[PDB]
Amino acid sequence: MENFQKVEKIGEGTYGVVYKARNKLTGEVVALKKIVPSTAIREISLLKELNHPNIVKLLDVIHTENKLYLVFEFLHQDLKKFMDASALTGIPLPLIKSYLFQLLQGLAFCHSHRVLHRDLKPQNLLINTEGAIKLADFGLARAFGVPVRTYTHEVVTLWYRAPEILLGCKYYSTAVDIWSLGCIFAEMVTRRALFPGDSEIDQLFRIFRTLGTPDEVVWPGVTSMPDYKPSFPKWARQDFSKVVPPLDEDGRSLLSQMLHYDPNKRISAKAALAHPFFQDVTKPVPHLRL
Ligand SMILES: Cc1nc(C)c(-c2ccnc(N)n2)s1
Repeated sequence: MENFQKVEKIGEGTYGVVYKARNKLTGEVVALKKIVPSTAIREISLLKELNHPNIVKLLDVIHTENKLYLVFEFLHQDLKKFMDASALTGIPLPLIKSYLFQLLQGLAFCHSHRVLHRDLKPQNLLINTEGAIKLADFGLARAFGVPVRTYTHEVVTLWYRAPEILLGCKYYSTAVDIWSLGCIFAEMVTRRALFPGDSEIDQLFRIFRTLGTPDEVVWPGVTSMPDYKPSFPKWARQDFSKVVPPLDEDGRSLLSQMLHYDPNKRISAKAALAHPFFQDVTKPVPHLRL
């Protein structure tokens, strides 16, 4: 750690404090994360080679005095702050589309290597002044787990969590990331979180009140899942035209496929990239500040 100089604290992550720092050897400005079991070291080391332009680069893994520090590429802004700053006006559709397209590319890459994120949320989608967006903290959930509360006791958000996770599936798939990204897409479009649950059951029932309570017709096997209750109320599904106006029919088609209940039906990142919604995709320059 003597090789790094802290510049400022830039947030409280799930596992520890995050600092902006300067690498004295390279001159590099980095994001330095305080998080060790040998299984975690090996998993994290595997992530050093999972490189893609839409994945925040893991520069180094430092294990010392029984401690783990992760050194990442630094980006100046997250999508949560950008959405808050764009609240009055909305993020322009071409930029939403560009961001979604880029995030799907990052997912298609990671998923092709059988690596999942499992905790996508606006705070770990990072943006630059060039129009890029990147997925941060990719793979850390499998290395370290997703806790109920962070190291500072902050509640880990449920808003983007896939229904199979909430229903107690132990062996979930890359589809969990598509669900999260669909929730984020909807949030960019409407300027409000899609399913802002404040407990597991509130999260589940919010999903059910929009998408309908799932049953064996739409999701074979759902009624046997560990946390499924036959006493769940039966809500009717809403039309997406109500849920995400003014999104056009290509966008609503894509979103609906990202939010399919049955993970085996849910669209893949690769298939989503071929969707007609991306016919006219471009890479605009965002209106930022710093
Ligand atoms: C909390 C924070 N979560 C992330 C992902 C942060 C961050 C900020 C800047 N750069 C990087 N890589 N990560 S700060």
